[PDB]
Amino acid sequence: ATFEIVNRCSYTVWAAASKGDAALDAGGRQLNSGESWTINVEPGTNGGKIWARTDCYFDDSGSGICKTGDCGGLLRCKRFGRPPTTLAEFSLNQYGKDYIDISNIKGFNVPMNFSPTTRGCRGVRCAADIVGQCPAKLKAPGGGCNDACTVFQTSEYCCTTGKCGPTEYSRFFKRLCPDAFSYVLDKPTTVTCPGSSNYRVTFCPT
Repeated sequence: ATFEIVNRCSYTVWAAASKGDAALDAGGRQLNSGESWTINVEPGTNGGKIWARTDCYFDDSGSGICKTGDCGGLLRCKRFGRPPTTLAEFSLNQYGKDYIDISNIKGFNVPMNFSPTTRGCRGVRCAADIVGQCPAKLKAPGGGCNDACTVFQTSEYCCTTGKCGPTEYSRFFKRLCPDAFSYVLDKPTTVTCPGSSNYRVTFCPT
């Protein structure tokens, strides 16, 4: 499957793509404002994610740091990124269908649209100004809007037991972005697409 990753933000981002235990394609790349990077993701990939990273520095060997979404200091991510990270999430070729969503469970850094480029389903978007409107207690001094699990490490925010409900913090993310997951047990906003669809992830779509 192809994923065209497009940076419509006015600032550079470093895109990242991983399934948690391995890179997808090269795993990461710099995207200046307006640049597009097309990756290939193996069919059957389960639990893949794409995200933006901001305010990064890398040496010539591809080692460094980002202020949001850093994946072990690598340019080419092999693992998931450090919150806050708006997440484009997907599982491909799962019994004949693909499944896509956007999640704020690991916080929010950059607005994104995640849409198919092929027929048969709709896209999802979280493009509101979550960082600007972020509750004081969730603001990440390094940049972005943290989720409450990250900040407070409770059973209720992290849904550790599997019994949790919505919270005043999850409801903030849900208000700003109804079509993204706001906590682990949120009413799903997953879209079913045809198996082997292709996609575009756009940072700062609006």
